Amino acid sequence: EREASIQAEMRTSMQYVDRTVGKATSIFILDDSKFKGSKQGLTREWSYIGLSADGKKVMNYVWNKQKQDWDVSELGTKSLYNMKLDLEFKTEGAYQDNRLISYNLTGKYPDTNNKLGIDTAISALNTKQVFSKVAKGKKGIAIAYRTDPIQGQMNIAVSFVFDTSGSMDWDLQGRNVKKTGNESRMDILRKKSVIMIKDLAEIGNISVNLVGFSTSAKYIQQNFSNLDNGTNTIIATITKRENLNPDGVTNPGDGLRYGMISLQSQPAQLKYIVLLTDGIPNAYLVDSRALYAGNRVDLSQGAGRVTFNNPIYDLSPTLGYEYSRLGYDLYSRDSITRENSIAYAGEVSKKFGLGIKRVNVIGFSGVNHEIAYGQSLTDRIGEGGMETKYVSATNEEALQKTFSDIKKQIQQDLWFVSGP
Ligand SMILES: [Cl-]
Ligand SMILES: [Mg+2]
Repeated sequence: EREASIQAEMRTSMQYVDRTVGKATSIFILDDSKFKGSKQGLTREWSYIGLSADGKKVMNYVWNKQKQDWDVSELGTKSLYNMKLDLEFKTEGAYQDNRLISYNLTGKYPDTNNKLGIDTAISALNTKQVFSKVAKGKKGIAIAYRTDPIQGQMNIAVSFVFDTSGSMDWDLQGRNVKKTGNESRMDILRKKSVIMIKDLAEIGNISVNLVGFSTSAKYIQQNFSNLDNGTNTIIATITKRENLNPDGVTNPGDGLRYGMISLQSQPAQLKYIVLLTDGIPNAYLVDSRALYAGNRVDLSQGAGRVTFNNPIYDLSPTLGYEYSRLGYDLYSRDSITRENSIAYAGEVSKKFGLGIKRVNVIGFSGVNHEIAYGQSLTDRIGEGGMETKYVSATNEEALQKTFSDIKKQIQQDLWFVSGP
C-alpha cells in the first residue's frame, strides 16, 4: 500500500498546477514541438509547466525578468519512486463566463500495470485568453503562461478598401432612399466603420488608412493614423460627406492595389486588407502596353462597355488612372469583362501581397446577385498566397457583426504571434 500517498501526491501536484494556472492572464497549451523538458526551446518572457525530460517530475519554469532566465522548480513535494508520468492539458468549453480546462496526470506503478492518478479533472480559468498550439492530432503535454500583460506588442496596419461606386447611394435593397425612407449603403458604411475604428483602437499599436475605389481607386487618407494618438483624425475623414461620395463602377483590383502597396510601406508586422464591395466586378485597368492595334474594342455608346481582347493589367507601383486604359461594362452582364475584373484583383494580389497576413472581403448588399461574385473575388485574391476570408453582410447588423468579428480575429492573431 504505497498507493494511498502516491495518489495524494499526484492530486497535490495537480492542485499546484491548477493554483499557478489560476493566476495566469494568458494561457497557451503546447505540444511536444515547443516543450521537451529542458530550457532549450523556451521562448523568453513565457513561464512554463510541463514534465521533465526523464518524465518523472512535474516542473514549473518561471520567468525571472531581473535575471532574465527561468527558475526551474518541481511542482510537488516528494519523490514518486522513479515512476514515469503522463501529463496532458485540454480546454473543455465554458461554465458561465469561465473557460474550462481539463488536467490529466497518470502513470503506472514501478513494474506493475496499475494506473495511478487522475484520468481527468475539470477546473476553471480566470482569463478568456486561452489558446492552443497543439498541431496535428498531437497530445499537448505542457502549458506556457504569463501573470502580467505582454508589454510591447507588435505593430498592426489595416488598410480599409471601400467600394464607392454609384450603387452605394441606394439602400441595401437597391431602391432609391428618397422613395423608401432608409439610409444609403454609404450612410450605413460610414457609421459602421466609425464603430469598427473605435473597436480596433482597443487592441492598441494599430494604424489604419482608407482607400476608396470605384471606376478607379483613390486614397481618402493615404498615410496611416496610429489610433493610440487619436481616433479623431480618421473618424473625421469617414464622416466628412465630400468624401466617399458614391459614383462610378466597381474596380476592386485597383482598390486592392492602392491598399496593398500602402501596406508594403508600413513597418507593422501584422498587415491587413479589409475590402468592402457591393457589386459585381465590372472594371479593370490595363498597362499602356495594351494600347495597340485592334486590342481595345469600344462598344461604349451602343452597349455600354469597353473591353480589351488581350488585357495586360496595370500592375505598376506608379498609381495612375486614364480613361483610355479602362476596361468596363456599365451593365455588369458581359462574362468576359467580369472575368477580367476578377483576374485583375488576383494579379494585383500576387504582385503586391507579400507581407500581408489576411485579406477580408465583405459583400455588402441586400440584393443577391450583386454580391454573387464576392466569394469568387476572394478566392482569386487568395492566389496571392495569404489567408483570405469572404463574408456577406445583407443588412445593417450583419455588417456590424462582420466588423466586430474581424476585430476579434486580429486581436487573436496578435495574441498568437506574441505567444511562445
Ligand atoms: Cl472564405
Ligand atoms: Mg456596384
